[PDB]
Amino acid sequence: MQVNRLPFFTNHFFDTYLLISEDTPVGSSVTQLLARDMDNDPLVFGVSGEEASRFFAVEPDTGVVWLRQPLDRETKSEFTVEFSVSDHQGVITRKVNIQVGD
Ligand SMILES: [Ca+2]
Repeated sequence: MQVNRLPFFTNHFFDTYLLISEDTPVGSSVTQLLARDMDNDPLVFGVSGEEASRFFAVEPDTGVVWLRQPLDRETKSEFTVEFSVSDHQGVITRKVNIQVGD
């Protein structure tokens, strides 16, 4: 039988929230996704969801996440975004609460 463990995220924000200032410029990195694969398998990171993907771009290899559009606490003060990590055998997708700060 095949021998594989799926990756898991290690960012603490997955258990709290990710704070991003509403004055964060478009193009800014807002975090870097971190994960461990116990087999040391190469990992790819992603974002899923139509809205999430319009607002946030993920570097598949490094896990850096950039803001694609302006934030505005007035229009939307919070997002629930799903981030993913895969070893090509399986994928973990986790929700994170993104708080837009004033
Ligand atoms: Ca693995």
